[PDB]
Amino acid sequence: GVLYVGSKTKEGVVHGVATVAEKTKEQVTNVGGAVVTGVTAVAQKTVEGAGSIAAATGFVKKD
Amino acid sequence: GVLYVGSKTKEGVVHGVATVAEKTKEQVTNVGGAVVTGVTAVAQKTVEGAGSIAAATGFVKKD
Amino acid sequence: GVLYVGSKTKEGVVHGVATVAEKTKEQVTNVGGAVVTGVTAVAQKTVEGAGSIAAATGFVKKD
Amino acid sequence: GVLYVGSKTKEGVVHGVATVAEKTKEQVTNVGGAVVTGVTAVAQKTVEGAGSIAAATGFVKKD
Amino acid sequence: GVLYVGSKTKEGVVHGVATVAEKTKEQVTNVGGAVVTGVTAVAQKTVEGAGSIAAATGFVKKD
Amino acid sequence: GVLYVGSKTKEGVVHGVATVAEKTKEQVTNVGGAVVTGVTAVAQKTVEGAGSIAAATGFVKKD
Repeated sequence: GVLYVGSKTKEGVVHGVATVAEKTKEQVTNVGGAVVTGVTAVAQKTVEGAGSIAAATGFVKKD
Repeated sequence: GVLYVGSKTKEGVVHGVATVAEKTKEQVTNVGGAVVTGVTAVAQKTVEGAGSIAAATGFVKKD
Repeated sequence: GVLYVGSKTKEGVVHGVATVAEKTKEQVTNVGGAVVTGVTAVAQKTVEGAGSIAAATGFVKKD
Repeated sequence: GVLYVGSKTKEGVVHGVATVAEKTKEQVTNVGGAVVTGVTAVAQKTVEGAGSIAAATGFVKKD
Repeated sequence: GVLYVGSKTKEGVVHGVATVAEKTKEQVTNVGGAVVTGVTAVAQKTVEGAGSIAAATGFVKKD
Repeated sequence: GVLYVGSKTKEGVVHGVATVAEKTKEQVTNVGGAVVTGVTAVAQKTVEGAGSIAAATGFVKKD
């Protein structure tokens, strides 16, 4: 196929993943996997075949 | 196929994933997998074949 | 096929996923999978074949 | 006295004196004197005392 | 006295004196005197005393 | 007195005196005197006393 992306912008401002926590006890923050951010953000064919992208968090605290 | 994206913008502002928590006990934040953010954001064929993208959170606390 | 997206905007402002929690005990926040955000946001063929995108949260707390 | 002018505008467009003539024989154009133009235009005490502002045109053609 | 001018604008466009003539024989164009143009245009006390501002055009053509 | 001019602009465009003539025989263009142009244009006390500002054009053509 053919993928054409043409962006003609002026004064662009982009925020991606933003997390804020305050006055807690246990803080776990897992970010990633295929995070793509930007004024022109293009993601194509992130997973092909039997691959995997697992941004997982196994919180247990098995008291 | 043919995918054409043409964006002609001025003064664009984009926020993606924003999380806010306050005065808790246990905080778990899992973000990702295929997060795409931007003034021109294009995602094509994120998963092909038997692949997988599992942004999972296995909170247990099995007391 | 042919997918044509033409956007001619001025002063665009986009918020994606925004979560707010306050004065709780256990906070779990799972975001992602195929989150796409932006002034021009295009997602095509997110899953093809036997693939899967499972943004799941297995809260248990089996006391 | 006290003269307070507060203007809070967005995307203002101002045209002042515009003259158009076509297919004539004799063209005389006199503009001025106290012409004031702009998004915020303030004129105060243009003439004080025995002064004068005479934007005059003495066309004669005394054949 | 006190003259306060406060202008808070965005994307201002100002044209002042614009003259257009076409297919004539004699063209006379006199502009000036106290022409003031701009996004924020302020004129104060243009003439004080016995002064004068005469943007005059003495077309004669006394054949 | 006190003259305060405060201008807070973004993307300002200002044209002053613009003259256009085409297909004539005699062209006379006199511009000036107190022409003031700009995004923030301030003119104060242009004439004081017995002074004068005469942007005049004495076209005669006394055949």
